[PDB]
Amino acid sequence: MARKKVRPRLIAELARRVRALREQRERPRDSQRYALDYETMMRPHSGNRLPMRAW
Amino acid sequence: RAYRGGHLTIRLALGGCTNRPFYRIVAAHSKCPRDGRFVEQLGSYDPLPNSHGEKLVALNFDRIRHWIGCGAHLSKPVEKLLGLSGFYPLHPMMITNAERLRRKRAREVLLASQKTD
Amino acid sequence: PYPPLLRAMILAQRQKYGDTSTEEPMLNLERARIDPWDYPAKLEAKTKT
Amino acid sequence: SPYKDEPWKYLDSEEYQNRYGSRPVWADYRRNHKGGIPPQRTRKMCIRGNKVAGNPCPICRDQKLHVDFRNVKLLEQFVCAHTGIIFHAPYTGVCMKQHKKLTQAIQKARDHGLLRYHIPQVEPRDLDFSTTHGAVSSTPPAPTLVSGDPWYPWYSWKQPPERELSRLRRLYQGRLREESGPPPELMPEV
Amino acid sequence: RKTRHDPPAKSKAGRVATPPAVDPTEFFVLTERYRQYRQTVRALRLEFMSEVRKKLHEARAGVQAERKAQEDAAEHR
Amino acid sequence: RKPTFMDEEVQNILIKMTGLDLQKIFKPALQELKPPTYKLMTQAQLEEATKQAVEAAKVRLKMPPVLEERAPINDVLAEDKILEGTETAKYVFTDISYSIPHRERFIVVREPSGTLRKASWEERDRMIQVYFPREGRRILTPVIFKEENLQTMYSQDQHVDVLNLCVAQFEPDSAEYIKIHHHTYEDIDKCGKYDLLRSTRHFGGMAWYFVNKKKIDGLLIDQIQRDLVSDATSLVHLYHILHPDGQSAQEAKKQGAEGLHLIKVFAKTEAQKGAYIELTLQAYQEAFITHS
Amino acid sequence: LTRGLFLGLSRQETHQQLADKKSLHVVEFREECGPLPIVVASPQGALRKDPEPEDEVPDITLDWEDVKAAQGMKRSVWSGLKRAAT
Amino acid sequence: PMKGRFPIRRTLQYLGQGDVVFKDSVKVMTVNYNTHGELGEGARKFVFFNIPQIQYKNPWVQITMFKNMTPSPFLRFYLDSGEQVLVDVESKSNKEIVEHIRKILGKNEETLEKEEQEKKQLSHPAHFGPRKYCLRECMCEVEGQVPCPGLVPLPKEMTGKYKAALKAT
RNA sequence: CACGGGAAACAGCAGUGAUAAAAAUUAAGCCAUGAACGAAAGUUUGACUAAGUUAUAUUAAUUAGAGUUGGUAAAUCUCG
RNA sequence: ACAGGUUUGGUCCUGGCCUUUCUAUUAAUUCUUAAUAAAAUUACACAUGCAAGUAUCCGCGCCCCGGUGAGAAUGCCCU
Ligand SMILES: [Mg+2]
Ligand SMILES: [Mg+2]
Ligand SMILES: [Mg+2]
Ligand SMILES: [Mg+2]
Ligand SMILES: [Mg+2]
Ligand SMILES: [Mg+2]
Ligand SMILES: [Mg+2]
Ligand SMILES: [Mg+2]
Ligand SMILES: [Mg+2]
Ligand SMILES: [Mg+2]
Ligand SMILES: [Mg+2]
Ligand SMILES: [Mg+2]
Ligand SMILES: [Mg+2]
Ligand SMILES: [Mg+2]
Ligand SMILES: [Mg+2]
Ligand SMILES: [Mg+2]
Ligand SMILES: [Mg+2]
Ligand SMILES: [Zn+2]
Ligand SMILES: [Zn+2]
Repeated sequence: MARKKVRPRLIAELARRVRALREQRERPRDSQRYALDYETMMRPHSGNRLPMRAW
Repeated sequence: RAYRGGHLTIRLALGGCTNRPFYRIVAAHSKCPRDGRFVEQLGSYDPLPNSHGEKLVALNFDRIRHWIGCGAHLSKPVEKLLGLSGFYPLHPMMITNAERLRRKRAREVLLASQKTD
Repeated sequence: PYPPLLRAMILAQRQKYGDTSTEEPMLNLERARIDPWDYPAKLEAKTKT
Repeated sequence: SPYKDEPWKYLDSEEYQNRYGSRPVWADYRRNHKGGIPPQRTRKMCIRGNKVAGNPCPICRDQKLHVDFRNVKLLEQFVCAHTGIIFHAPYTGVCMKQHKKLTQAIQKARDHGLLRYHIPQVEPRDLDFSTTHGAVSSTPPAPTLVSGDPWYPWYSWKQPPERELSRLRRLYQGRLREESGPPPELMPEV
Repeated sequence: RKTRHDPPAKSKAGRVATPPAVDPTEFFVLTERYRQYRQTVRALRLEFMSEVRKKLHEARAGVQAERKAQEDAAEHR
Repeated sequence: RKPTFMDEEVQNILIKMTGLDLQKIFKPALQELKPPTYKLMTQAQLEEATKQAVEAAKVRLKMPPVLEERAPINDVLAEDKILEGTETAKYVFTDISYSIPHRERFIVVREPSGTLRKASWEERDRMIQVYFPREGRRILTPVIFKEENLQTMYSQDQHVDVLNLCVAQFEPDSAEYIKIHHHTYEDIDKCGKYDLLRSTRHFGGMAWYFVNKKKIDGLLIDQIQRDLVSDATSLVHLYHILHPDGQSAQEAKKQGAEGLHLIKVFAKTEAQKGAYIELTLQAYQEAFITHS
Repeated sequence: LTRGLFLGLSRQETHQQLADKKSLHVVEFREECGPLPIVVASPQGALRKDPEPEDEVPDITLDWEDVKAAQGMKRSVWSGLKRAAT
Repeated sequence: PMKGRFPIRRTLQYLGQGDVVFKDSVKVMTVNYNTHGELGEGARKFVFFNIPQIQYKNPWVQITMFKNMTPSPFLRFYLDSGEQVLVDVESKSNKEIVEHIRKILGKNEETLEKEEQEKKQLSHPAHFGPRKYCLRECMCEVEGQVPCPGLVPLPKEMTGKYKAALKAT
């Protein structure tokens, strides 16, 4: 809240902007995203493994 | 404290002392600690059977249905309690576990008359 | 049917206000319709009204 | 002590009367301590096994005194006359053990009415007493109950269609378990 | 509990959950039970939401609320 | 139109027979004391304070209700055979809502047998106590009401205190409340101890009991030896109200009986001991007429 | 201390003395006896018909100690202490 | 409290026992009085005795005094609507002023009792918790129930230790 | 503050160095409550439950040792 | 505070210091067994193990619980 001496945090804004930008620019093509390794049953992108029942 | 998300819920807080459990039925935010802050106290449930062989449950029915009416969510054990009371239909899982229990008694009956032989 | 206690509460509640009708209290499931889990959910963001 | 079963006897005896007079049992006893203000709770217990400790209490110095719920003439001394409250242990000077003993005794005694205390006038619990309301009075049994049926159709176990069972069997294949039939009606014991 | 940024264990690494044995009969029965039960309770829940609509509207814009308002205004003048 | 304990007739008769004794009504109580207060009054202000005190003592005198016994509650709300062996104990469900009257709360019980029934009376009261405790009630029924302890308390003549315990502990329409009030009345009758309840709020109780049980002997005799005959005649009057058709009440209509003569009427026709009544009436009449 | 004490106690004004100088009944209200007006002293001689002037707000010297006691601002660890009998 | 002219009016009791409670329409009460004149007397005693009582029970209402502006004593009340109540207090007694104000914008004893009734239904008897908010903490302390093992140690069977040492063997 | 930069993080449970007058298990379970996810049976959870350790505190008994003896302030004799 | 000791050859006054009560940590000396509660030098550095997954793929969860009191006169109560 408001205390009369409160400091102006600048970098708080900078990091928001920059993160949103690097998010939009590096936003993954779903071609590589859902790409799947059929031997290991493992996503390269997320490092996630698929549930046993879906094999 | 400020949270990101999560819903209103009716659950059991666990009060008690080691080996002697006790529960405060409670309407609380979901993301807050079990025994912690709550919105409103609803009832109490004492699991240990007393002098008369009763488990005491207390339900503030008016307030309970006020909150259900605001879309609060129930815990599986609160569901089981209401159902037992008859304020909700039996929870399917109560019924099923009952059946399983019956079949266990059956197979132990047969195993008993098989071992006796 | 209403569940056993709730039915009792409603019965007694209408006896108190002088409504004698013994017509059974009934719970209306028309709006309780829910789609099975297989039914696909819409990915489209909701317009707030 | 010879008295035992009849403790009250010792209070009417001539040696009691001789020893204590009409004063209370504790009137002449003084607790020994380090300064102006005594320690806020008395010595724990003044007899450990065979050893009787120092300058013993009013109650434990005279072994013929018995604390029961029964002798009111003894217990009466440890309650205020006017205020009907029990003296704290320092006031009298009894040891904590006997003070607790006393408290419990005076309790039992009041609970058998052998000793007097204040019973307030209280109203009745209810404003208007009417046995009319549904809660207390019999309800018109639901049409499910009269017949002998389960309150809902689905409390009862109903055998599934074979097409559906086979369908499941296809879905969960190899992860399957032994199919189970109807549940036994009533549950037997050991 | 762990955090978004706390790397998973090395043992848990090559492991994914193993689902339980399915008893087809009991399981079907159960699914029906749940569908019904949830229907009933959805009904009940709607019943109660309505009750709250009523009570709120009644203790806001209802009869005696207006009586209070008018009477107090008049007393005041 | 069978006369009831709350009928203005019977209320006025009993209020009258009770009597206001301001020294017994307001009696030093064993509670924690605080130093007294002093004010300076006229004769006027003193009379006013006394009259206020009297009105207060009226409220202190308000009779605890008398009710006939309540009917046992047996109602099954449901039977679920499926739950049968699932629990060893019973669940007891108490609606607790701050608005609801305690005679209207729902108290439900799931048994091990699976049936969901309404709670019995005693269970119900015990339960209400648990969740809405009010001082003077123990949940477990106190030892003092066993016959032994009760007899002990009658021998120290605490009868007032017993009645008060009882009013706090049990419920006026209960089985125990009625059992204990009647057993107590019975004991003040066996011993002739009636004056113990005199300026008590409990007087009309044994009045209404003795009228309906048709023992007025002891209470008439007592009332006359205390040199209160206005009360003895109010009492026979009451007896007549609650037994409109009976030989005494009818003969009092025939002979057109004045109060003292009314007591004579009753002495002749109905009362079990006419010897003591006539003798005491004799002694009172003669001795009083010669003294004043 | 003992001079002061005896002086003080000597100068007590009895209820009868008070009754007589004001010429009224002095009436004692116990708390345990309720509203019942115990009459302690009566003015031998002729009682007034005149009520005492009612002072809405009295002017009395107050001791800050008693006021502090009444309002629960005395927190001293030495005051509540359990002591032996008189 | 010793210092002061009428020390009893600095006591919590005296402040409590004054009864006026404004309606919620009242925001500002302004007193205007004089330091002299016989007529003004009552108003002065009002400022001396009751203003403290009043304020204490209406802590959110700005009260403001002005001395020797007008030839005559008065109160003015400023309400939320913009309405302005003007009360001429002239030869009126201290008491009469308090009563007349209580009459105009007070709260009926009915109102006050309803309010305090809504505040006393706030702490429910059947709940459990910290001594501050509740009558009981555990249910360990209700008569028929199972007692806090910190008092009466449990039968060995109900102990989890015993159950575990049983299942092990 | 965290784009960047020092640099490579237990102020999660246990542990350990250092440091301080200051010293709990590198333990067992998800059986109960809670939480996450699942349509669901259910799975996971060092939250927690039940245990381990410790005179820190209460209580209960199986347990006797400490301090003090000029006055305040209960209690002393003979030697050095 | 129900107070007590101590200024002086002595008395009174004024005025400090201390005693008597209650709790917690640590230490010394002593220590039999249970139960319950509580567990605390360190915002210094950390070996090893574990603390977040579920789920027919998407998704949804992942300092929420738990930890700590470093910082800030922060802030309490209330719009
Ligand atoms: Mg995933
Ligand atoms: Mg605990
Ligand atoms: Mg940072
Ligand atoms: Mg650690
Ligand atoms: Mg971390
Ligand atoms: Mg170390
Ligand atoms: Mg430590
Ligand atoms: Mg060590
Ligand atoms: Mg779990
Ligand atoms: Mg689980
Ligand atoms: Mg584990
Ligand atoms: Mg000097
Ligand atoms: Mg000297
Ligand atoms: Mg000094
Ligand atoms: Mg240590
Ligand atoms: Mg925290
Ligand atoms: Mg700073
Ligand atoms: Zn002793
Ligand atoms: Zn407990």
